[PDB]
Amino acid sequence: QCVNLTTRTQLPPAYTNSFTRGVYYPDKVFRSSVLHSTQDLFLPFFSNVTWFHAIHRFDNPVLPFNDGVYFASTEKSNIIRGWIFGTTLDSKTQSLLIVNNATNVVIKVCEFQFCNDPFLGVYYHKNNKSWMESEFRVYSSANNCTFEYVSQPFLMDLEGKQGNFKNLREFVFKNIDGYFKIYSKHTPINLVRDLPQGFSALEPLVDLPIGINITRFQTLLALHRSSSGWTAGAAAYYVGYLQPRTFLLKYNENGTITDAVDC
Amino acid sequence: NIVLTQSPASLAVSLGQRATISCRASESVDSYGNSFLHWYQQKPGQPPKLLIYLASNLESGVPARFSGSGSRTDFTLTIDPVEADDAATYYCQQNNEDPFTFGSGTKLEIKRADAAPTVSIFPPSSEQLTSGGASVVCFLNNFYPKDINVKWKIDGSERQNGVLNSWTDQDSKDSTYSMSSTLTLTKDEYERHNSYTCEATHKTSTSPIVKSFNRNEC
Amino acid sequence: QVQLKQSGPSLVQPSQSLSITCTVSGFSLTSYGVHWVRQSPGKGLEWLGVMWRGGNTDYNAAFMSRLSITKDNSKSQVFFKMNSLQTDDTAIYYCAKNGGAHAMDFWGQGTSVTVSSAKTTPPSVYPLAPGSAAQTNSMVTLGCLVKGYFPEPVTVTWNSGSLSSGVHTFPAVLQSDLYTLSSSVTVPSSTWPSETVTCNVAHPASSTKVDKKI
Amino acid sequence: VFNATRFASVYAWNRKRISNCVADYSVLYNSASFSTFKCYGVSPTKLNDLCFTNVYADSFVIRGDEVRQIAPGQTGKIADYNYKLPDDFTGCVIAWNSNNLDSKVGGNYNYLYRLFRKSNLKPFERDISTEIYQAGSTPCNGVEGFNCYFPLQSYGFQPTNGVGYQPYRVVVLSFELLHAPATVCGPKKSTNLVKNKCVNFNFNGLTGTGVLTESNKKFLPFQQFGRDIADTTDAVRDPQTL
Repeated sequence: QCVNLTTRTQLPPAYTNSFTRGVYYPDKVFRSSVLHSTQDLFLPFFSNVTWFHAIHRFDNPVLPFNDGVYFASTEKSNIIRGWIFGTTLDSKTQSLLIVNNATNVVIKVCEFQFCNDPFLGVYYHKNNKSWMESEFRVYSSANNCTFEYVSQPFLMDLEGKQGNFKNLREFVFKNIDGYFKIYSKHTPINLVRDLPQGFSALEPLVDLPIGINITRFQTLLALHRSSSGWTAGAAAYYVGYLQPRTFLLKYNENGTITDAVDC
Repeated sequence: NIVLTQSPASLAVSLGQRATISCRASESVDSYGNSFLHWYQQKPGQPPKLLIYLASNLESGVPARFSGSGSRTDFTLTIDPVEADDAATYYCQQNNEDPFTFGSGTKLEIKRADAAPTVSIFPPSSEQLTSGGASVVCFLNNFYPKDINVKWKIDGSERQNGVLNSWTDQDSKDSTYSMSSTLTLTKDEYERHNSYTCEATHKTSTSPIVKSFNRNEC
Repeated sequence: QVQLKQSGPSLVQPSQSLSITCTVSGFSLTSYGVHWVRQSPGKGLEWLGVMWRGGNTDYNAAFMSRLSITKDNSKSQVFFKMNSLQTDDTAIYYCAKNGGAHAMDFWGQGTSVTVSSAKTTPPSVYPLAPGSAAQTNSMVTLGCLVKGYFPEPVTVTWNSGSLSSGVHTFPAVLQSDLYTLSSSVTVPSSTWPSETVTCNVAHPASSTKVDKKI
Repeated sequence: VFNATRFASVYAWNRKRISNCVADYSVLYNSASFSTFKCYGVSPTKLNDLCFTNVYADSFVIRGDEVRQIAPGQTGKIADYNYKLPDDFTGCVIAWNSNNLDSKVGGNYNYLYRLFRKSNLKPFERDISTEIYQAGSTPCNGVEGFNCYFPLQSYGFQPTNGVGYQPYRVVVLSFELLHAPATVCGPKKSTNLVKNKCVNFNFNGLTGTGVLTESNKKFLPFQQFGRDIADTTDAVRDPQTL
């Protein structure tokens, strides 16, 4: 509603270098043992991506969505809860809200009155835990909805794990004639540093025919505490900007992209 | 007092014709976007009911023949086609200015084929004579038009003093008129003359509708 | 369902006061208005006043200080206080539901308020049977004579309201401080004198019920 | 909406926003359970093969004689003050008799309508305000008095009245198409798949002519079609059967 975090430590805009991340299947066309050349919104390989993290620092700034954005999430505690997409992130116009409340993935498009510092909160992390969410400071109200989607029910394990990052969740977000194509890729990792230098093909997750203009975005994050004196867990995410460059797609016999070349 | 001059006072409209009832008003106009009034219909055995509000809308219960229009002063009701179920008086209630007075009342008459009244008489019972009086009743029914003059005649001469009349208006279903006449006599006067005659003269029936009885019929 | 019949008055004397209680049914009394009128005392139909949808009351120019409306939302009864009633004010009062454009959508049966210096008189029913010499063809006529009652009205029925088709209810004749009403019905010979016929009456002013078999 | 529990008033017609779905429109045209079916600018036989951004099912009830006023560019008390249709209305209006459903003992007086308004409403607009208006400067401010009419008049729906007065549940099917991608389409009637025969095919996205035949290939869960090295369609996945 009006809750703004005061425990946010000020840090400079750190960044890293992506090796070959940000590659996806531009269409649903099967290909076997060929190199498909295509010019679309891909992340340039060996480019820089902004380094954001959430620890006891909390990064959720208003970031740009000019042409397209790539997400790479290294987590061991499942801090990421969704993304906010919109033009100005206010109730003046419609805005795409993607959120995961640990039971269902809600995807809606309304005149959401987003807060300046949105976040989710997990209560009672010490004793009789149950890892349940009760606080949702994403928005105040919503009117004039045009899209609504709710996934099947599930039980998310939001338990804070120690050691290295075990989950590598990568996503791509772009708008093609109003069709918001969302890609996904989940793979295990053993990472104790910044973004890993490797290769991973991102498959399409969903296609949302919404038809709105997105110029800014934010990232939702979960918190833990047993309302500004909250602390974050242990997770990190990255932001890479896509560009319309030519790329090769090395398809194997099974149809998966095993390698790619930034022209 | 809004002077709503509803004219004419009555009309004899036959089946399959058009009725016209005017309503002149002065106070007032420019309510929101129009200056129309309400219409009603009162049967002789039922209170009135709202037919047309703002002179441009129908109401459930009656057919769609009831319509009309009107200028800033004059308003007209149009019943087309008229049938033998419109024996009722129509009014015009002003709604643009207070008081909400009504019209003079235009009574539409079912112009059907003429008919003569029935023939029947009720001699007095012994209980009537016990009370001291003697009331005879003469029952004339199913006649049209309403022009009828019932008069009694004792054996001595014509009696026009204790002649009673009860004018029943044209019923909704029964499109004819009805009237019950009686005579006020006493026990001593009842035993004076032998017979007593109920004479009647109807506009259509050239011959008089007469019905008498004897005092011994009790 | 929608019926606003009146009750309460029995007989009124000149230059007196009396209230009329009107039953409410078919709509909510708290949100709907209630009109009040008379029944053509001489010239055409007149208008007395109106109680709006939970507000104030409006009345005619002449009946501004004489007549008053009082709406009881707890008992669902609308009282109509009358004052300075003269002999020329004899008429039937009606209640009606207030419409959208100040209209009177639905109406009630009302009650006849007779203003006169004369005193009330109960009814006296007598049987009206045809003469022994009356000739017919398997058909007979009957009637019930309500002679010597005051004030109006009086309800006449046949066998507790069994016959409604051929029954004819005539108006009452004005006599010297009295009224004489007549009723009639045409029935076949199989119903009389073969079967018994009982004529009932109801006088709302005196609440008198006189039974009389013809 | 067709089998709703109850319809709203004609001045407070419920705007049922529908988006991101598919449904047949001729299913109601060939239902024979309606009293009125008149579309404006589109035929019901071709409406199944049309996609739109969003649609609205405006639910309300009106009398039989009042159905004539529900039309684009038509005047009336319920057209100008309660629910106006635009001149370029490319949708469809449907209705059916609800005398056996909405009627009550002695008549249903729960339905209401705006007899008049100070000004005419725009197309696809509703007004639930009970503000009254006077002829002159006499302020009423709530209760009536001195010629300030109440705009919301009640409906009389008797169970034994004529056909022109019985209640009719109307549903105005509005259609809208904007720069946003079309989300509301109709059903694309598919046919039986024929294998090992030279037959013309029309799949979800791709069309052409060729011999349809199965194989031992395996596409990915998201891959719907397939092409050879020269960008020519060499294999596809049947949309119905995986």
